[PDB]
Amino acid sequence: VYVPDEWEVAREKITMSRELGQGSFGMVYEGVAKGVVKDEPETRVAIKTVNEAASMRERIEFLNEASVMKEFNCHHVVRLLGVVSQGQPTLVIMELMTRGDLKSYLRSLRPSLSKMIQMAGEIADGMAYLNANKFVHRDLAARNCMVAEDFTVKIGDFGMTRDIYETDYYRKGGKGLLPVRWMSPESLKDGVFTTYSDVWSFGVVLWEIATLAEQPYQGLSNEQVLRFVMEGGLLDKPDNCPDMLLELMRMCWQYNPKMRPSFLEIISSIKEEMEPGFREVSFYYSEEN
Amino acid sequence: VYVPDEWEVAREKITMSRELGQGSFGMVYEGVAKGVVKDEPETRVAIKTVNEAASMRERIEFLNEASVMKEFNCHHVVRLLGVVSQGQPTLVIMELMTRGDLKSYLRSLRPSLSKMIQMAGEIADGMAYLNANKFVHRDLAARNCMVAEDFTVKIGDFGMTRDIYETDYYRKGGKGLLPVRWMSPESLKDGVFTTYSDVWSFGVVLWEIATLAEQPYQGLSNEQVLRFVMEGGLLDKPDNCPDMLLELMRMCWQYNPKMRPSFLEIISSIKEEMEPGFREVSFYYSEEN
Ligand SMILES: CN1CCN([C@H]2C[C@@H](c3nc(-c4ccc5ccc(-c6ccccc6)nc5c4)c4c(N)nccn43)C2)CC1
Ligand SMILES: CN1CCN([C@H]2C[C@@H](c3nc(-c4ccc5ccc(-c6ccccc6)nc5c4)c4c(N)nccn43)C2)CC1
Ligand SMILES: [Ca+2]
Ligand SMILES: [Ca+2]
Repeated sequence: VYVPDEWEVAREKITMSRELGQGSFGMVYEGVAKGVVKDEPETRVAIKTVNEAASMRERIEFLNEASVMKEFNCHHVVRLLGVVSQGQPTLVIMELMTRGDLKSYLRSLRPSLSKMIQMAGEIADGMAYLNANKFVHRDLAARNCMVAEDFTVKIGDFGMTRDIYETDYYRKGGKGLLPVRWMSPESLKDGVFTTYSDVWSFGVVLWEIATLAEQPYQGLSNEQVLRFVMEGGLLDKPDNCPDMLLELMRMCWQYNPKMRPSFLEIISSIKEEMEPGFREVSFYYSEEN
Repeated sequence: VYVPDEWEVAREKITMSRELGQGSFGMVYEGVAKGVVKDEPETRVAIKTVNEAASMRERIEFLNEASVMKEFNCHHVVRLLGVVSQGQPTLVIMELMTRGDLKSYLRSLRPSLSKMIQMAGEIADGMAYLNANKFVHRDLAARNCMVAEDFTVKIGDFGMTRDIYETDYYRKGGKGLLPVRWMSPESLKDGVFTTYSDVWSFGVVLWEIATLAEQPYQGLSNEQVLRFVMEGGLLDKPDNCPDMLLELMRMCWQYNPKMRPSFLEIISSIKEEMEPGFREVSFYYSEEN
């Protein structure tokens, strides 16, 4: 059961155009929304839809998982703008990230130390924010980080591990997809995700940044990755990777979860390298922190 | 490992236009293929693609599962026309079914006894053919039957249970999606599919035809369907369903697999109701049979 509230948007206020790609729960479209942002008649938006064909259960979980974003207000986490819970299709309205996902962006360059570090700190800041709001992402990867008009990186789609719904197919136990090349040794073992395993994934994202989105554990099957990582195996250090990002990856990949830095500590160690602008928009320097 | 052969088509001979929907292994497109059919410079075709992002393993299994169709030659099974195994994307070229899948077609009418029976016999004939060629479909459903220009129904996509590959996600054990509302009590129990469980699914297809593609076990969750069917539970008889199709469903849904008719026996019992044309195109009346 979902209860409509102030986040509800009338469908006539929405138009959709081009497909942006299939995320968790369904297709994302570019569109236009009326009356979603302060002091503008209309805003270009991203609209995620749940198919008409989808079960009522998926449709409800879609809305409930998205509704966690009603509490979020961070420059480095993609904002929820509204919801359409009445009629078909069920829609989630979000801040439009016009340069798409970070993985695809990285592939397209196939950056400098200053730009690599700014991305790092932006991602860590969005994550520090979420973790402080008691939220574990569980699917931090470059594919789930997003790039804004001005190249600011923000935290995106967390739904992939929470969407266990396929319309006419059912997996024996009822479990879901797991992002094994981004997961910590302890999460591979028991399937629980924590603040500390998010930090593990952050190191993988830095590695993805440093290799321009190479496939983690490039030469190994999924079964081989499970074994390798659970036995303390680690990703190769990228070519010409600045020492600072190498140092960060290594701290993020401590086998023992309690020995990894927090996100606030990661930012703390690289704050001298950030744009002056970061002090005004980040959660790190905010009153909240 | 896939070994290229006579089914190989040069990529320049292929153009693709509109999306037809995501099947197993990937997106299907309408397109045009040069030199794929006898006595025509070009043929409108369906082209299924495997994404550039997909693993080499998925890409190889795509081709190997599709390659079973190289042995098939039946009017009531969608034909393979060619393969493009060199370069990206990996393509499977097929006979274009211009009215799309049977489920969507059924929804669009929301037929007569004569038309219902012709569909029945066409589907049973394609299935009789596959079963005689030692092939178990494992995913017979109206969504996986296809409608031709002249409204002839043919057997389509068998890949959904064979495609266990997600690019950056991995399901714990390694297993796949199962079509539980179309599966027999014995297949729900041990996950093995047979000739007899295909016949079970055929009854479900007849029910789908008779209800204009209602959802099987409409009011029950997936876990409730498992229990219900394994305890001998059966689908409600459709409103105004002619007795003949009711009789066929019931024979198809005998709890004991060995007590269901074969597909040849199903056709045998309804052959007086088929178009005279059926005798010329069917496997049933063919020399092969
Ligand atoms: C392999 N990947 C497949 C999907 N690809 C597409 C999805 C598309 C996309 N997604 C979003 C977007 C951004 C932030 C989100 C944050 C949360 C959720 C979410 C929704 C429902 C339930 C749970 C989580 N969805 C979100 C969706 C956005 C966005 N905000 N702006 C533009 C494009 N977007 C990028 C990328 C590559
Ligand atoms: C819920 N569903 C989602 C997918 N939807 C779309 C897929 C699209 C489609 N698919 C085909 C087509 C038809 C016959 C096939 C037969 C075999 C395989 C196959 C391919 C690779 C590996 C294993 C099997 N793919 C096949 C694909 C065809 C076709 N031959 N002509 C036109 C459209 N087609 C209809 C329908 C509804
Ligand atoms: Ca889903
Ligand atoms: Ca797949």
